[PDB]
Amino acid sequence: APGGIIETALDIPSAIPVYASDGSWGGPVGGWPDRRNPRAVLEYNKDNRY
Amino acid sequence: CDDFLDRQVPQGIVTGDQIASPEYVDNLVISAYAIWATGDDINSSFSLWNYDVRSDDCYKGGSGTEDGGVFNALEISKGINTTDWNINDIWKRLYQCITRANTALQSLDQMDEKTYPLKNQRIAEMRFLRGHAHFMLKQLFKKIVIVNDENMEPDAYNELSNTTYTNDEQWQKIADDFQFAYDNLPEVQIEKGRPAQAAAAAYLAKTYLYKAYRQDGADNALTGINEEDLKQVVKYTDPLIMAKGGYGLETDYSMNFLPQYENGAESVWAIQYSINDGTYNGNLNWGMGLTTPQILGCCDFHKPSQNLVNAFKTDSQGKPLFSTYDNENYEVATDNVDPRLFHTVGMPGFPYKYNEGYIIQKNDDWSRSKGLYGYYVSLKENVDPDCDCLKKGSYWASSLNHIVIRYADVLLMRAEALIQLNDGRITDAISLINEVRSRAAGSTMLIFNYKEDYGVNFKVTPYDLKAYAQDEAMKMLKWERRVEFGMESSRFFDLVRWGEAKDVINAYYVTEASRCSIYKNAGFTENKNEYLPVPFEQISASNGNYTQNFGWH
Ligand SMILES: [Mg+2]
Ligand SMILES: [Mg+2]
Repeated sequence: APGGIIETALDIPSAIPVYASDGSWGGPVGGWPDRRNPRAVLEYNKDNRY
Repeated sequence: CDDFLDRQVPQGIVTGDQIASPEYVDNLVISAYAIWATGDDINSSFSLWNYDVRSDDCYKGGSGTEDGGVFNALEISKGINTTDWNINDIWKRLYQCITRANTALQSLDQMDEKTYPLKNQRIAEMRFLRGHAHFMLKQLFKKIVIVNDENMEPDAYNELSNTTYTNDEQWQKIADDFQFAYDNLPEVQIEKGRPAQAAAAAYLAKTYLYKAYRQDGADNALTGINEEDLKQVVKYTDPLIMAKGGYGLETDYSMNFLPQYENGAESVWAIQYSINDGTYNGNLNWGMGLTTPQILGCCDFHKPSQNLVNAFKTDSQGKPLFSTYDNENYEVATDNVDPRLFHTVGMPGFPYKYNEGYIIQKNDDWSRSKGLYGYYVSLKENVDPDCDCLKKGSYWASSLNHIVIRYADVLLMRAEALIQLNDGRITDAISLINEVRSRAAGSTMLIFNYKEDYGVNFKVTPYDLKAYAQDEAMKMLKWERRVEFGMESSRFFDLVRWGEAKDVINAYYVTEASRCSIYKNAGFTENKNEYLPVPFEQISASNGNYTQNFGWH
């Protein structure tokens, strides 16, 4: 798991959805905090296999 | 079994007993330039733009007052703590710069002038960079440690003090390097990254100009204006020196802030950001990563203030409105305006950095703060979105150079030192001020069509070459500096040079709280806030050698 995923899941506001309304990945917008969807970070990580 | 432990050796490293060798000497040199491109941080750029929000030119921006907390505390002058992480950060970062210059200088001293005749010219460049860092430190802290013995061993550093020298003795040590660079730099640098003689002279003068506004007392207030200092500012701003370098004003004002015109004749000395160069993504100007507007996703910091937008208003003769500018906000259809505004602030309803395909508006696309901090966009460090010169790293950055000395500074500094000398040379300074003002009046490449498309009335006029009072010519000089250097982050440092810091910033705090409610409980403190606190971590690690600044105990 990438460094601090949980610690990123906990300071991401609950208003930000997991999925956007076309079915891609949710994220912030406008003034909401500069911080990425953890669930999407876990997806983009899922083949980094040693 | 002793051969066994000596057999492994370090991997991929020069050990600090081969660094002084001659084949690495120019390596130490280029290394010493790079940290100006590479040793800063979005929250601590070497433009010092973060610590220019304290002046009347700009806001912090961001999501709100919680986004970048320690910087909103500097904007309003309430809540700064000697322990804030950002003040400590910049103190350590600039002193990191001095490491590479002094390490270069250590190895340079042992070179044989017969085997290496560029020896003095590189000592010059290295001493020039040392003073660059020292100057910015002084602007930020005033009571600084002078680290200019490059033959100091490392443990000798625990005994250094920031009161070893008096304030005027400090500034002379900064001067003393710039003074060297002048005497040994060649007049033309075909490699534009290195300063020429003219640059060191420009910088020698600037330093004596800050040095002349004496603070010889225990506090930060003025204790006099030295004429021997001002007589040096005039000396090294001589156009004869400058002409030897090929330096001068550009045709159009916007040329100094566009990638297509790097290192023209006004870039007296600059930091050479670059792309497509082997580095991981840079060498971009990463330090301005917060200032890119919301339209790129993030982050909307370093916004111009209305007090700056209105300061570009002009009367019917094209002169500024010294006594009445800030009363009514600039109305595009009615009032006359200085062209310099449309290369400094990007306003709603106007093309963002000259790209008509991006019209700034008042919406979630342009203000991250829903208008808390306004809808203006600094333009002197952003670029065209369509630029091939703009990459996305952690934050968004360009390769647009950073001009430390523009040449308009050489002229306005010269004018100030003539006006304050009041030896009857004030009409030669009004001729300088006009050079800068006449240029801008005509600087309408890229915004010529703004008259018929958006309704903009350009009118800027030079002053009539007559007799003027000192106190009046110092008003005309401050205003030229005000419009000419908007958002370029010499602002607050000017008000502290002039000793007006308290009065101007408090007045601004009042006038502007009706327009940006973060300024509503602001209060500057005379004899405390003209400088930053010596950082607590740094005092505390000195074990008694560092004195704090006045008004912080
Ligand atoms: Mg301010
Ligand atoms: Mg460049």
